[PDB]
Amino acid sequence: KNQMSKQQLLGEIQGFKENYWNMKDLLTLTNRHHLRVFLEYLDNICSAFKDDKTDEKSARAAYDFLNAQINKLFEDNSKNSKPSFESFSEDVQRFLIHIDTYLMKNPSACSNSIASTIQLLKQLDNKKSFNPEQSFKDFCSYKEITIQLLLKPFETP
Ligand code: NA
Repeated sequence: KNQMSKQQLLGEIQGFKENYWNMKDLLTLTNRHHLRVFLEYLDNICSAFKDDKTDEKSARAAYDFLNAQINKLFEDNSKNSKPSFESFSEDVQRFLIHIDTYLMKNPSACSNSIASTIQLLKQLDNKKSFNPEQSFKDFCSYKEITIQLLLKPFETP
């Protein structure tokens, strides 16, 4: 049923949230805080979907997107130094792919400001203008807020 597939996804998301919260002690203090924020977004997806304020395709697309960002948090948790440009460029490209995949699956989520932010993210991926400290801070800023903007449809629909 549509109602059974709905209960299936809510069950998946709850098991997913438990798995990662149960590992939060592996994370640095800062990364724990990022995990709490991402799990709040997962809660927003569940409640919006429970209340039929989003459909299953969109909810699952947002879940997939956050799944990737949560795993990247664990990936980065053993990194404290500034990234090489090679590592940085990989990170920017990967995040852009996750954005594009999400918008392909949930095209109602795009906005002018998300499109503009994609372009500013692309411009960071440029070795000639790369400033190891500033470029990384700017990437992390754009990434934090872009995740918030892409998930905003589930916050108070
Ligand atoms: Na949608």
